[PDB]
Amino acid sequence: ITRQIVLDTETTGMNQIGAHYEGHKIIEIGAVEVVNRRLTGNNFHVYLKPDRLVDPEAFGVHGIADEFLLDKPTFAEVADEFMDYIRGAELVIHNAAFDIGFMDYEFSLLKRDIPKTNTFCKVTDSLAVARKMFPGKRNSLDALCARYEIDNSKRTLHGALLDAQILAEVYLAMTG
Ligand SMILES: [Mn+2]
Ligand SMILES: [Mn+2]
Repeated sequence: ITRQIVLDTETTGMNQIGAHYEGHKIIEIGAVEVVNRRLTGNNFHVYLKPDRLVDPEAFGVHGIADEFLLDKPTFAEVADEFMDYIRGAELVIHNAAFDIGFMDYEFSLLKRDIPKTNTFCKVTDSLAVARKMFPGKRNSLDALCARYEIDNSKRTLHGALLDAQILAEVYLAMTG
């Protein structure tokens, strides 16, 4: 009856000062649907053309090459379906402010008066939840994988769908 969408993004990078997303772009969105504590398998996964370069640090994390993104859709091209997918759900995101910041930024660039994500989705920060559950402990997604015996062996490089799927498993266990 209620949908949870476990979501992750990869980006061109991030700013350590000021708005973390300014001047950066989402290059991958990965989102997995959970209904009644079961993955439905109906997911959303896109790579996006950023029309700027990936910062070396970000490339160190996700390995998504500039060349790979050249033929991909723009955020504008996926935004409608993305909104249709997430609307009304509880979004579960590890360090939610990061991705939500990027999402609202990208939505805002569309100049379509799209309201903030948290006005049409519930936003749950699984990192805050993990910190509450495991105060004083490591709470990276990888740390949580070890804690909950979730396979992250394929996660040498981070990817948005990969990370969202891993987080969904972790979060189900956290709330189970
Ligand atoms: Mn992430
Ligand atoms: Mn990721």
